[PDB]
Amino acid sequence: AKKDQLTLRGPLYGNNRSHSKTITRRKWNVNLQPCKVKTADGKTTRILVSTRTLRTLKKHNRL
Amino acid sequence: MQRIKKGDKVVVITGKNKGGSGIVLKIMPARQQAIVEGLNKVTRHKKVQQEAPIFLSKLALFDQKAKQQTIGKIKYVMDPKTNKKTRVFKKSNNTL
RNA sequence: GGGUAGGUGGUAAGAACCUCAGAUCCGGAGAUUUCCGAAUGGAGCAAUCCGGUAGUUGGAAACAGCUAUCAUUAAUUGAUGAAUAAAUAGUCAAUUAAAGCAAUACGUGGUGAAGUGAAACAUCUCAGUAGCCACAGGAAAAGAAAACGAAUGUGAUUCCGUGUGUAGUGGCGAGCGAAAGCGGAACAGGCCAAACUUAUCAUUAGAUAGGGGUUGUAGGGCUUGCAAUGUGGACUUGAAAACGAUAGAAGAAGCUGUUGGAAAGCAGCGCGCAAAAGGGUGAUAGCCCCGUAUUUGAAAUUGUUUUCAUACCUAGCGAGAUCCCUGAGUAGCUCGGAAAACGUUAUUUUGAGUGAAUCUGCCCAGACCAUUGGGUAAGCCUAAAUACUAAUUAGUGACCGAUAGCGAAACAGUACCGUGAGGGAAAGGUGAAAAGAACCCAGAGAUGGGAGUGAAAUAGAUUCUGAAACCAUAUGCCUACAACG
RNA sequence: UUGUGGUAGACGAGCGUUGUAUUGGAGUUGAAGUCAAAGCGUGAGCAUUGGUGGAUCCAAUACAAGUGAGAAUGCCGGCAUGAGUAACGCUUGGGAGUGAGAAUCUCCCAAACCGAUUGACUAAGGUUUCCUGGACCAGGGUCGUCCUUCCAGGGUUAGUCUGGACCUAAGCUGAGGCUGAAAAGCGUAGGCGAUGGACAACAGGUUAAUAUUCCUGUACUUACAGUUAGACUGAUGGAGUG
RNA sequence: GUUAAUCUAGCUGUAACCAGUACCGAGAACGAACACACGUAGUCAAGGAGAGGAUCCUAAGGUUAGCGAGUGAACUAUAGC
RNA sequence: AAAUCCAGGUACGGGUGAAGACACCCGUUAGGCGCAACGGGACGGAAAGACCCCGUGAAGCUUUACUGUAGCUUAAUAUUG
Ligand SMILES: [Mg+2]
Ligand SMILES: [Mg+2]
Ligand SMILES: [Mg+2]
Ligand SMILES: [Mg+2]
Ligand SMILES: [Mg+2]
Ligand SMILES: [Mg+2]
Ligand SMILES: [Mg+2]
Ligand SMILES: [Mg+2]
Ligand SMILES: [Mg+2]
Repeated sequence: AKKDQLTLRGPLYGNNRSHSKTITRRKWNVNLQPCKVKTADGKTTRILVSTRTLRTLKKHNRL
Repeated sequence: MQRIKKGDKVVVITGKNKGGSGIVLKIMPARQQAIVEGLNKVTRHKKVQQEAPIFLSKLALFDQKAKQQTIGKIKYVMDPKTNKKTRVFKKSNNTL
């Protein structure tokens, strides 16, 4: 699954409304990056996490 | 109960036979038939005088305790104090 | 428990028995419940094959009987344990949940066409329709205002009518089409986070379990007093009662005559009614029967409601003051898109980026600013009205009546076609009752002709009626030199 | 008095059907439906009598509709015509018997094709078609006493054969895991998967039908204990062979 | 493993499970809508002449090609000339 | 058995005719009914003409026809010092 693991925010499906307004179905994929994390039992883990939650992790100092 | 039980006397109210008093032998309650001995003897041609069933509507019980051995209806409502359900004639009081 | 006197399911007579010490039958509750199948010991060509483990029995032992257990995954608990010393991954064990099916229906959510319309066509419509997929549920979803929106105003949601085919929106074409307001069905609003306080965690807590507190004419906490013992339910356990659902019991009243095969008709004289709804009975029955109206009744299981007690939750008016709290990668802003009636626009959502404030606040009243006015997001929960009926029961029809009506009145999704998905038919009626036509003649026999039963055998098993096309026979008339819709 | 041909097409008045409602009424002394007849109407249509048939039905006024058939290379069923025409899809002669009936069946004797086959053994398939007795609705391109059809009864017998209980190939599945809006896809360990590898039985006889299976005669194998003697065995792993 | 397990050779005794096994294997049982001239893996494969499984005739064995009987015109096919 | 078939008691010449006649007009010829044959005709039968044209019809294919797009490549921004 190309959704992240902390939350489950998945792709968003929309239209590729070009000039002259021809419609074409298209997908938006979340930005996934392999940044680490540290749990409160040790067990440092590597999880595919999206960037929006990466910022939240960065400010709550969960690394 | 049942208005007609095996054994009791019974007569015919309608049909080719009138006042054909006789005894009942078998009753098929599912299909509403009776087999009265001495009545409706059809000459079977087997490749014999076996009887022919008579529908329970035609049959009617036979009073035998009244001087006029006439024909009448039946009550069940009489449950005698020292007895179970019994048959008693409406236009009389004669058990069975 | 009911309930009587027969019964051993239909094509079904006979044979052999059970039964009126109360069987069969009907209703409630139970037990048994081979094998496959989510299939789950391991396999597998579905309904078969091959086992392990622990007991017990037999056996000298392989081995065979007879029992129970043996899948995976997630959570929790315990044990064990790596590269590496500790630790985690992993492995083993124990306990508790589901995995599937279907009511072709209804609900939500994801994804999502085309035919067609535009008299072509791409924007658009068909359409967020069908289909695929996940997920439940007895209903779901939604929901208690950062609202409507123009006012001395309404005061959660949902659903019906109207507003109206309006304001608007649309290659301003085809087309699309609200939100207010109003009349109605139904009506309930509750609870956390955080301030503060308590106990404990090498208390580095920034964590665990308590108290407390729930918001807008702003509220709550912090300091201090008064009044309270009570309604209230979105709700736990018991007891009692009522009304039902699941078998059933009683349940009035008629004879005579004629046609007649049989009268229940027709006719004469009666009769009963909280019953003249219906079905059968040799032809059309109020009184022959079975019921119906009515009156009734449950050991056992189950439903709705009510009452009494029973927990948990829940209660009110004031005084002090720069005290503290009032949901952060959040609301916004930008780039691409969409829900909303709106083809992107206030409002609402978001894949990418950036990013605030804290009651003198924040958002809102179709770009926007000021004034005025309304409401307090960024946390959760919620019965009712609403949608649907494959199912159980009672019943209805100016609905069909065997080329109809469900594809299917019968052993129909059968036979049959196809490798397979899948496609997919036709046909019923003797008579009131077999009294299913013993016997005789012909014939090998089916069968036929007499007989016989019966009202009728032109009702005969080819079985209600029995047209037409069609094929044969026959009285009567015409036709073999004649060109003929 | 003036008119009355007529498709497309406008307008008017009407017949019939099925059922519901109320009102009258006929019916086993024979209802509807069905045929037949030398009737009545301006038309759609409507009576009368008789045979058959064996229980429902007719008229008056409104009402409601699955409401009116000669055509759709219409659908379903039946029936003709073409026609007793083409066809009948590789082969004979007779004796005796049976039987009501024989070219067609049973037996016999020839005759004619096959013979790297129309013969004999089996795999794949098919699923009782096999054997005995009986029958002649239907099927058999004729007939039939007969059929591979139908009916009643019957037959398939393994330590060694084909396959499991042993093995693996292509490949299939696939715990954890990887990837993917969803379903699913990929794939490791394990597990399956013969067309192949490894494993011990020969000859003859018998029944209507079975046969390395049953029987007779002679054999081998793989396990299990108990026993005598000898010897220290030596795998879930390494190697050789296969 | 020795205070004997396990194997080897022999003797006595015991056991050897599950499905298939008929018949057809095609000018009539299979796939061709059929009792249709077509198709379908492998095996055995006699004698004379012959290089031979070719070719002609026969054997072991097996079949009567499930409509006949005539006539011997046109005409058609097939052979012969 | 079959395809066919508006009912049929289904002549020929000249002419006419929706323009080439079994039926019409005017002449001509011909007893009723089969059987074997052969094919001139009945614009014979089988096929809603394949050619052609028409439809604001379909599909396949092409391209420097239009509009878009899977891919490939380039820059800003996040991942990120
Ligand atoms: Mg404004
Ligand atoms: Mg002919
Ligand atoms: Mg001929
Ligand atoms: Mg011929
Ligand atoms: Mg062949
Ligand atoms: Mg072969
Ligand atoms: Mg040879
Ligand atoms: Mg040869
Ligand atoms: Mg033609």
